[PDB]
Amino acid sequence: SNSEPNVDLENQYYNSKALKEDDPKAALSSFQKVLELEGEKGEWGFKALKQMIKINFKLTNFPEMMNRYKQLLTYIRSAVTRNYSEKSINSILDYISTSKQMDLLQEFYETTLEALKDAKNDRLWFKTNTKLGKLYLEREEYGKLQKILRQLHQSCQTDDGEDDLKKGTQLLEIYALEIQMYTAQKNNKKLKALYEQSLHIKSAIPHPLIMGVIRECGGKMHLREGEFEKAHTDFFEAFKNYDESGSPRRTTCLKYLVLANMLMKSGINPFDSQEAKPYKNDPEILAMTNLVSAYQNNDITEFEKILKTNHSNIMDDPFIREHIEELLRNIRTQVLIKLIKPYTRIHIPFISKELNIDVADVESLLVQCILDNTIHGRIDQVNQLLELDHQKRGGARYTALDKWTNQLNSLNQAVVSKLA
Amino acid sequence: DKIFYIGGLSVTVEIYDVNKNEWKMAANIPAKRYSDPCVRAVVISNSLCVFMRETHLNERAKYVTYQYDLELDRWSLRQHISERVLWDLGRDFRCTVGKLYPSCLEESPWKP
Repeated sequence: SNSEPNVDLENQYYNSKALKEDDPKAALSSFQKVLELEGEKGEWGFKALKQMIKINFKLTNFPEMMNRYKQLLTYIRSAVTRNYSEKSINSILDYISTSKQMDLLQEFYETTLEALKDAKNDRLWFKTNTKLGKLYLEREEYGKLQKILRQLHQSCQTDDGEDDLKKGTQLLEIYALEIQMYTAQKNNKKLKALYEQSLHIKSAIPHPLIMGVIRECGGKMHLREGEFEKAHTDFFEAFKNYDESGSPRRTTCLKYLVLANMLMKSGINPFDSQEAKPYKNDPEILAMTNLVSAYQNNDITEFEKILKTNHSNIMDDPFIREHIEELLRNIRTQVLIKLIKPYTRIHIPFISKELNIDVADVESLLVQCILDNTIHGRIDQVNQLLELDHQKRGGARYTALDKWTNQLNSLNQAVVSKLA
Repeated sequence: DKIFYIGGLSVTVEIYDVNKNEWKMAANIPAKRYSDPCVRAVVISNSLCVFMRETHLNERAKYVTYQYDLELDRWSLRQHISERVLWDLGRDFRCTVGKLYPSCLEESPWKP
């Protein structure tokens, strides 16, 4: 293909790049002279301005550093496409972040914000605003976070509508910010409103972390309401996104997924595949692995022993503390049903001793099971007894015969009376 | 450029700024205990002040206004309304700031 960009500009740019490791006073002068060579715009002088800002930040020269950063901001909306300029300005912002003069940092940030507003750098702009919002959430700031969210929403507003069809990614980032915020304020109603609006309008390309956060919030909301399948699916997608990304929230999301998969009954395992030699043997996940192993084996005694042994990491989460009662009820119900499947007419105290629980709890569980039609049996409370209907007759054909007999014979009687 | 939400059920002083968009506490108004103050916040003479009345058990109501400072967070004693000129107002009364003409209006007769 090839294209002659320029020879002398690159040559002097590389000469100054070599000079950068020498005394900075000469490197800055050479870089400033690279901008004088072309004069109009920059191209290689665009990178020369970035190098000048870096070297000036080395020798604490800020005023002209910010003036030349304004020059670069004007250069972003210039013959240099807004493609590598975003990486260059992200690097400049990171270099400025090295020091601790927060006043200078925020002056830089506000100048960048206004320049990007003027340059209508839509994608770059809400990327910068989303980064600022993430920084605010990391410092638990909402005074300017709310303003940023309102501005981004207004930019997403299609006048009549509050949402575009391709700014779905914009609204996705906005809702991720608001999900972090309402996780800070644990506002369930706003959480569900955000999740609904996200599910509806967010349909677009996500960043894996954003999708994971939104799915984590959705699973939290669903398991707060009661939906086990939806919560399991949301935790599934969030944990897949965390696996892709690498955020520390991966372990917590996996624990939440383990809790969700145990609550959907029907005997499924969440530690089977992804929790392998790397993750199954993880010290923070080995407790959950053992829990679900007992759940598979229906070992109520071992399950309760593990619950009591690792209570500092089993029920430590208030949500898992809430759900542990339901999990115990479910596992006890499963063990009871499995125990009473092979036979009939079994005493209650034996079941209580087997389940290592009180007799009243066993009676309540039996009543609940019979109400759910899971047990084809009935309870004799006087003698502390559970009598099951063995129904070994397997008939009910005589019932059909009797119905056939009476209906047609009455049919015959009606016909004879009418015909006579 | 600041909104001063005073009272509620009390002596809650929660200051909000439009340019900052945040709610903060300043102080508590000095009021006698075992009482239910009736707070009234209004701008007077380009200066933030309050008009509050305290009522106790088997006690008469007292009317007094205080001068509040922004950076001091204290309600300095500006003027105490003597009962010889102003009598009891009530509970559902409202307060507002405006300019009036003494000649057109008439003084309200009441025994001190």
